[PDB]
Amino acid sequence: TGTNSESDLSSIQDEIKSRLDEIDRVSGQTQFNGVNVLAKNGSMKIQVGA
Amino acid sequence: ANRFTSNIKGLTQAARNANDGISVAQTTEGALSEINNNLQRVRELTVQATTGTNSESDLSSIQDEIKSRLDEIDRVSGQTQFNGVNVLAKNGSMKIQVGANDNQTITIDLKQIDAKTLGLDGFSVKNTTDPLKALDDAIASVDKFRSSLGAVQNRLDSAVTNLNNTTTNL
Amino acid sequence: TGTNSESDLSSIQDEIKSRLDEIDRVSGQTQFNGVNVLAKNGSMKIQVGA
Amino acid sequence: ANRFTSNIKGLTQAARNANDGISVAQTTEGALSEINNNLQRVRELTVQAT
Amino acid sequence: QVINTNSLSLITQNNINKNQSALSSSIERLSSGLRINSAKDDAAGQAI
Amino acid sequence: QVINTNSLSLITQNNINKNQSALSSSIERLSSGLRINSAKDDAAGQAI
Amino acid sequence: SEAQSRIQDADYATEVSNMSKAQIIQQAGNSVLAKANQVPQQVLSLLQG
Amino acid sequence: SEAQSRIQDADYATEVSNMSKAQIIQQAGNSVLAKANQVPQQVLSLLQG
Amino acid sequence: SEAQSRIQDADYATEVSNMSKAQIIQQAGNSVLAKANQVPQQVLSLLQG
Repeated sequence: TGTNSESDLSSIQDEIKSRLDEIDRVSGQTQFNGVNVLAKNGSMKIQVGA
Repeated sequence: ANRFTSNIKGLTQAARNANDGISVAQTTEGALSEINNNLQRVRELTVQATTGTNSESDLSSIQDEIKSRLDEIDRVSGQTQFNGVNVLAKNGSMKIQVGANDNQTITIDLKQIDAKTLGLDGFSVKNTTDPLKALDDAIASVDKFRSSLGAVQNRLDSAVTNLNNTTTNL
Repeated sequence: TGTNSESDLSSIQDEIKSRLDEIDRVSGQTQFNGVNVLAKNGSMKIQVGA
Repeated sequence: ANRFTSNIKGLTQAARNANDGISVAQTTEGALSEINNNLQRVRELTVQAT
Repeated sequence: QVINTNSLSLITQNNINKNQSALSSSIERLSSGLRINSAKDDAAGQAI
Repeated sequence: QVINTNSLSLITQNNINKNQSALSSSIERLSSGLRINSAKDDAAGQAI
Repeated sequence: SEAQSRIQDADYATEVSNMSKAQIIQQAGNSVLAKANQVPQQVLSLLQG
Repeated sequence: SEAQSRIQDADYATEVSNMSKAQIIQQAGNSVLAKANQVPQQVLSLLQG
Repeated sequence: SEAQSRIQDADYATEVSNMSKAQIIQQAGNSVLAKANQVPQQVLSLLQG
């Protein structure tokens, strides 16, 4: 928006960068049974037969 | 539903944004109204001054009053700022985000209104040819800007109403 | 009306043009579920049967 | 909003200040009016004396 | 029976918001005494 | 519905303040009997 | 001056009528809003039994 | 001043509606929590015979 | 005397408006306080069952 001054844009960018860093954190940190699921392209194979 | 929620939040934020443009236009219009009053008084002064009855000292006093009001016009032009933006100090434009996507802007126009941009630079009635014509020209040139501001205000209000209805429906 | 001067007509036309632009903008930008309903002649088919 | 509140308070205080200048001008004008009356009477006296 | 959305309340608020403008304009006109208080009103009548 | 700001009341007060000056000037002129009661009125007429 | 009055001045009767109508509309809308917010209470009865 | 009002101030209609909705949600959640805690009782019936 | 009045005397319109607004704010705050004290009752329902 054109009404916002430079300091307002600075504050908005600060908050946005904080949330983007939070997104990256949550992506990197989540770990199930020693597996970082949202950190690398991969695949799991579930044995559902005898 | 995810896309719908995104649209709801965007449209609400857009309506909030449009309110800001409405406020900007209102403030600028108030300043313009004061400038118009000063110009009207100056025109009355010139009508009184362009008479053979007046002596030289009377013309000097009239010129003193006219110059004081012209300096008041220039000061009101220069000093009036909104959110750290001197609206009446430079030709420019504002782009009001009134939509959820990108490039959804309603353009507000701001014209530098002062003595230099009105032809009243050095306006004197003592020792200016055709003073009344120039004064009327300045009055009409500020009236045009006022009309443009009013049109922008009406457009923004209609936009706010439409966004409210669309947000409710979505 | 004959009483209006040229400047009055100019101001009225300014407002009229602004409102017409608003109409065009509302038409173009009104989008539902990634579909611009009021931007192109078309038809939707609603499945109301088994 | 913080900046807006600052501007509001500043403008109110500025109007309060301007009232004082109006008062000063009024007082000086009254004194000058009395001086003018005295000067007029002095002129009449000189006309009578010459 | 939805309790995550109260659409009727939204409609009522929209109607109230629509009504607000008429009340504001009427009170402004009564206070000032002039029908044209801003360029948004007419502005052709205002220029005249 | 805002109860922290009463914009309409501010407009009404502004209009009343605008009106006050005309009443004051009219009463002053009626009491004194002279149209030019101060330099702010004309002061060219006052000098004359 | 009379023409300017016929252009810019307002008719007090019409303004008074419009203001009264607006006040009535506002109070009616407020009451209807109260009723609308009171409507969803039946779900509590549903859960309670 | 009116711009600052249009920026920082709140609209009481929306706030009242949201408050009522939140209260209803809280009560409903409490009832569902009570039901959820009553769910595991069937194991006692299983053990009883 | 006029100069002193312009400094020390009050403007009754502004004072009356501020008084009315303050009274409205006080009554609103009283209502919100009553509702806030009413809020914690849900724990009683939690404990009851």
